[PDB]
Amino acid sequence: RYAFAKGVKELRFLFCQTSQHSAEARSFLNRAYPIMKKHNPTIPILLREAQGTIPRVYARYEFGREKMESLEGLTDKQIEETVAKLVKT
Amino acid sequence: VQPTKFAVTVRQSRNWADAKQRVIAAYRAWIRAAPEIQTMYSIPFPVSHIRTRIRQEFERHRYVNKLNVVDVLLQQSNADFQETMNFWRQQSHVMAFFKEEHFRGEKRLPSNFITGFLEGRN
Amino acid sequence: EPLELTQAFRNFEGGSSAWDQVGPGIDRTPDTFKLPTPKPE
Amino acid sequence: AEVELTIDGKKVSIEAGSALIQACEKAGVVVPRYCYHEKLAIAGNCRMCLVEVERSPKPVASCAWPVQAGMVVKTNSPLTHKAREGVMEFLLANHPLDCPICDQGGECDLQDQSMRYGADRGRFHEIGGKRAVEDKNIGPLIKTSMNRCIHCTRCVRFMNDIAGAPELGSTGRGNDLQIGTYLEKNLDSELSGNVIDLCPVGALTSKPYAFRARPWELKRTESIDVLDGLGSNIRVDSRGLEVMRILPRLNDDVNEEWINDKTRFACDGLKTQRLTMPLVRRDGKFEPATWEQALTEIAHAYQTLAPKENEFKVIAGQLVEVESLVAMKDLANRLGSENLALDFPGGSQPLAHGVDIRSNYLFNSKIWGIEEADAILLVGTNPRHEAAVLNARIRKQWLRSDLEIAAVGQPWESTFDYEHLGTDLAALKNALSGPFGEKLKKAKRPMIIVGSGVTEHPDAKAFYETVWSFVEKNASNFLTEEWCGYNVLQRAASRAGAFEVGFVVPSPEVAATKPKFVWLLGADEFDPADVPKDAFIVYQGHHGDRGAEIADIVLPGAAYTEKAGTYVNTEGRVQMTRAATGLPGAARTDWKIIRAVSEFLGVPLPYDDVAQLRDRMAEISPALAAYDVVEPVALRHLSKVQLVDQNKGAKVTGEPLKKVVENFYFTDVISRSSPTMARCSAAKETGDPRTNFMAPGMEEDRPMGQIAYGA
Amino acid sequence: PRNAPDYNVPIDIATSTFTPVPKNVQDGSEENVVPAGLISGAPMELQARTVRIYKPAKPATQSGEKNTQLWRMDWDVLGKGHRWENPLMGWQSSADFMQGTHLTFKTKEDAIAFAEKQGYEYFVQEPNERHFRPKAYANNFLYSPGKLKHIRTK
Amino acid sequence: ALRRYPSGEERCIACKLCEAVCPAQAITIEAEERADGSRRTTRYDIDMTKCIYCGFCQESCPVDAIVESPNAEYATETREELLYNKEKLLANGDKWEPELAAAIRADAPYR
Amino acid sequence: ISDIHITRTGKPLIRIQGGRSSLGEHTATVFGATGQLGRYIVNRLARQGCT
Amino acid sequence: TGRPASAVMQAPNRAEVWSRSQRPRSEAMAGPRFEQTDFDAQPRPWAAIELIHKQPVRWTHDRIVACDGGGGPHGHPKIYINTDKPEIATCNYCGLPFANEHHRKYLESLPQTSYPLN
Ligand SMILES: NC(=O)C1=CN([C@@H]2O[C@H](COP(=O)(O)OP(=O)(O)OC[C@H]3O[C@@H](n4cnc5c(N)ncnc54)[C@H](OP(=O)(O)O)[C@@H]3O)[C@@H](O)[C@H]2O)C=CC1
Ligand code: SF4
Ligand code: SF4
Ligand code: SF4
Ligand code: SF4
Ligand code: FES
Ligand SMILES: [Zn+2]
Repeated sequence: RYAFAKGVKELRFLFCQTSQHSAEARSFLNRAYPIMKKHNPTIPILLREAQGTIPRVYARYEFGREKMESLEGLTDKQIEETVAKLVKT
Repeated sequence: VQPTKFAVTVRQSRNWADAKQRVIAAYRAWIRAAPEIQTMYSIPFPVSHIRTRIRQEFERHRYVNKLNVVDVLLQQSNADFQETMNFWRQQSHVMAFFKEEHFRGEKRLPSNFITGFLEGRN
Repeated sequence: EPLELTQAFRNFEGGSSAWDQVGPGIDRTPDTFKLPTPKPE
Repeated sequence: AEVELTIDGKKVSIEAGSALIQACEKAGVVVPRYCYHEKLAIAGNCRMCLVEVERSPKPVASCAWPVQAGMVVKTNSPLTHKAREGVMEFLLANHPLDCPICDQGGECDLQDQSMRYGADRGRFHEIGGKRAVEDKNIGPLIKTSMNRCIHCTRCVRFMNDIAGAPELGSTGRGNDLQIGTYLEKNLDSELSGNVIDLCPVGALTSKPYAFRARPWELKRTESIDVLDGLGSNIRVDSRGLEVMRILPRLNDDVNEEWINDKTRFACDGLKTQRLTMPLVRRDGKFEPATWEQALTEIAHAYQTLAPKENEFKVIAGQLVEVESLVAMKDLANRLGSENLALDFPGGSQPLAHGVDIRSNYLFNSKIWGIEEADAILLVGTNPRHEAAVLNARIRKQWLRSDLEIAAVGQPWESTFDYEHLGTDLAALKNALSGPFGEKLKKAKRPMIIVGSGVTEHPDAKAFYETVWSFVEKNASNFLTEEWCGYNVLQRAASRAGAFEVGFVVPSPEVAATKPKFVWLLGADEFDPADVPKDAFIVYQGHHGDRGAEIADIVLPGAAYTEKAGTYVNTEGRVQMTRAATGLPGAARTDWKIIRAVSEFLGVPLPYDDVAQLRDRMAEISPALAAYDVVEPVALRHLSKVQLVDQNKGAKVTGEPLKKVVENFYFTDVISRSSPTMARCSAAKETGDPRTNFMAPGMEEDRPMGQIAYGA
Repeated sequence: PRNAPDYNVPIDIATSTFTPVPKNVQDGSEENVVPAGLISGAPMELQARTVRIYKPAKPATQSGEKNTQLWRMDWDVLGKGHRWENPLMGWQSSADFMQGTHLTFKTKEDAIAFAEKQGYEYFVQEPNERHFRPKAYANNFLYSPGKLKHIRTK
Repeated sequence: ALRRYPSGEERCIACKLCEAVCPAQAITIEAEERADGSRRTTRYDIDMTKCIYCGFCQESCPVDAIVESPNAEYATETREELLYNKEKLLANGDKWEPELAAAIRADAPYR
Repeated sequence: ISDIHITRTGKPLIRIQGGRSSLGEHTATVFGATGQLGRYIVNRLARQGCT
Repeated sequence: TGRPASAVMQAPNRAEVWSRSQRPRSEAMAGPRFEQTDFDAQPRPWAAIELIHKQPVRWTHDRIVACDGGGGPHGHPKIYINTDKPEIATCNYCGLPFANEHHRKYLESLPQTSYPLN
């Protein structure tokens, strides 16, 4: 629940609408996104979904650098910690 | 044999051991004939350059794992071999097989993205 | 050399009729090769 | 309650109250027709579809006869054969021998069904001759040859019921009954060119198309229109180098067999003002250059200026595909820039709606949702001029239901009656708290539609907060499993695609930076303040227009008929064009220009093939890989963080909403270069209804004719 | 390498300046697929180009649906070499030997099966279908309890 | 040859029937409205090195515009001289018209 | 080396590189082309679709 | 490549093109291929548009007029032309002008007509 480093240009969350994968990414976004968009209001947090999409998260850094992390088989708490690594330094 | 000089009756291979013998037999006949091919069509290349082309032709199909497809390639090789060793092909046909003798070169595709883009899709 | 046509071939296949013009035709199987049919009652 | 009936001895089931001809189509039985069209009211006047029905003495019109519980229908009996032959004989008795000179020839249902269902020879040899009828001037787009008319009534039914333009009709009686406007007048519908296609005969033909091609010589490419935000499905007919005509193809989800006039007739703009070679300005005059010479000058001028963060600015235009935006977003980020702007007022500023949730900017109830809508509020949009085929969908539901429409914004002459609640943000709040809010609250299938010009309004942050707060307060009406009531309408083909990939300026800090290098990615409607005068301008595009003339380097790109490009329409449907013709001159594919400049700028993009770029698209947004479907938005409720929470505190000016389309005919670069759109603009201004108004042909005050079209 | 273009593919005698660089040429080791494109004699170019597989839409100018019954396989037009104006007569020259060729299939699995077997890149465009709605002649004459809202003319 | 009416107006109205029926694809036609609004051709070429001299165009023409003259003695020095455009064909019709009308006069009952 | 050649006097030549039917864009005069060497320059230009 | 009048005039009886996509003769017969050539020897048929407009208006009292080109089987398919508008009606096949006698005074009033009227 804090603003990310100055490197974070944007966040991208990709997930699906069904229960093929878990609902942990959806529950996590249900909670995380309002407070994450709150504390630092100028960071594009793109939530893009599509049928059959494995959960992932992308973090854009400076000059076009990106890191992706798979959220499959991961509970929301681990999803919460997975994002924490991508955003704190 | 019987119909004309280098005529090979069309037969299926019994097994992969049978097929491999034919493929090696076909290669052996091809690279053996390379000296004759040079002087018979007056090719302006050394037998070394011709024999390399033979291996590459056999290497395009090295990864085939299907017996029926091999039988097709073997039949094509025999047909090409017969029409070469018999003087049925003309120098234009054999010379066209060497990709260097096209006035636009042999590297007929762009080296990378930016050379093809600057020239206009190659 | 690679093929290069001064005038490209013009295919008028797209002018094929938007309606079927022949129909399904007629059945002419002889009776000796059509199955029997159950009589009424 | 699908009843069960017999047609040609084979059983078919269909809903009760359906026309017999609809059951024949379901059963696969072909029935000839002229008056009947699936999208028009049943007429029953041509007599071509007569079939034999058991327990019915007279042969029956299969388009008008209702299906019953147990009817038996014979469509290939002698009685049916005799009916079709006799009706075809009457249709051809007065029909003019004009197929060599008629433009329907080769795509004519009268010729095809005469060959199929009629006799081989005619028996009309009257010394008294045939009926001949005078021609009618009904505007600059529709050439008339009224002898060919067979009186099916399709153009009247379309113009009246569908288009809402009750100026076409029929006068007279008997054999002398004549279709037209009783007094020569321009047909004022942006849907008028649909009568040309609907006409089975060549009585109403396209004036710009007149005599140019035969149907069998045309390559037919199914593609998508990009001059609107709906992504209307179209067929592009081309003859080698030249595109000759645009036709609509059926997509009941988006355009429902129709297209608008600019979509149809702006295709002549594709061949007049085209960018075909790179240009480098020098000593104040443009000069030709090679592609190496132009990319070198981009690389040199970039180094010389050494732009810092967000000093590299990209403005995207209306006709830009997602491949170009993704490749350009990858380029701009590698230069440190997040300054990605759009071609409209406030496009260079962060948008009142965000892009974090797809539902913030999409037409959430789908275009199909209008078919069930109970109550509609239109905020700051003239739908006839921004989404005409969607505007006719609202009229169709309005005609056949108790659907109530109201509008807040500038009044427009509408094809459906609407309640004008006001023109400003004050009026919106009063409406939602007023009688029409009650209509919205007590209605299944409510719709609030926000125009793209509201996004360009200074009070835009207060409009989306006002609208969405209503959506949340009255949810379980607006926000249900089967329904979304909040809608954003895009009049441009590129906006929703840009939103999908985050091609927007994120923060006012990026908006504040004054750019040194500015890349106009097909931008020609940019504000003359988002482009600083002392900046190196690069224009990439297909048309020489406003953007190209003020630029330092002009790079020739590709039009939508010359590329496979990905477009996202107003509802989020991802669609792909198909190239009909190749690139002209030395032009290049738009995304490959960006990829080529990246090697020259020292930041080579990873992708070399378009398949690799299209894999990169799935990483940004996976719905971009699903063509011709609309991926549902899972977290709809999260459209409150950016539409209310971030928009809660916003200054309000109270300025009126505006008109984002001053003139329908001149909207993009393709239509502004179209000689046909020039005639439409001239004829609307001067009221001229003559066919040859600025076209070839004899006119009373022009007895020598003229060769010019468009002048 | 994940859709990378193989700039080192061997050329054949039909490789021209208009031939695109392929991604994936058949080698005869693909699982379960007959490699017809390897033995057909067809140039390398046809494994570099994309075909479209679709049901042709009904023309907007006619009601006949005869040409919508079958599945069509068509080659996409390239950026260069599809057409140009011959300077002598003004005729339209081509370098695309596939420009006037199309294939017809009874089902799209057939079209896909043929395309996989030859090694064409392909894109499948599903047909838009009509949304059924019953139509009745008597709806032209419904009683209007209120303002007419539209005046019908037969 | 391309023929005229007795008034001198072109017989050709750009129907494209001869271009469609041509077994050898020897005919190329372009057309628009003329300055007076008449349906006329702008390009009418016949590649005499593609033409198989079968008379199908003359049979398909609804106005007797395209005809084959009796002339056979027009061998040329270069192949380019055998690419007839509209100017060459209308000049041929002007020169050969009395034969063209006589041949049409004799055989039209059988056509 | 490209689809554009700009001549000394500035003419831009948009060229379609190919064979016999292609558009080389150049118009060349070759004096003394009927000798031993004239056949190799004329051949090279003409087969690129140059006049 | 052309100085003489045969190389510039679109036709002997008309200087100007008569369609927008018509190539002007001056540009068409220009370039290297027209260097050592006789230009009067080139095929230059007369413009049909100029000839048909010398044809006088065929006046009629009947509303509908048949036209088949005048050769019987040697003309064009028979079509029927309406003369009710106050203007010269023209056959869409042969270009022949037709006018009703009801409109003679207004057509005689017109400053210039498409057809001679006499
Ligand atoms: N070949 C060699 O080894 C060398 C040649 N060169 C130069 O190379 C060039 C080409 O050599 P190459 O092709 O072998 O020479 P060739 O002798 O084979 O051809 C010379 C050309 O000059 C033309 N020509 C000669 N005299 C006249 C004249 N009075 N009027 C018009 N045309 C004339 C000839 O036309 P026509 O056939 O009608 O006579 C012919 O086409 C020449 O300039 C030559 O001097 C110089 C050094 C070495
Ligand atoms: S409408 Fe049909 S039948 Fe009538 S002239 Fe035109 S093509 Fe021929
Ligand atoms: S003009 Fe065409 S659409 Fe209108 S009634 Fe006559 S035939 Fe039908
Ligand atoms: S020559 Fe005859 S068939 Fe050919 S376009 Fe002219 S009128 Fe039609
Ligand atoms: S005679 Fe020649 S131009 Fe006429 S149809 Fe036969 S091949 Fe074609
Ligand atoms: S289609 Fe039924 S009467 Fe015309
Ligand atoms: Zn006539």
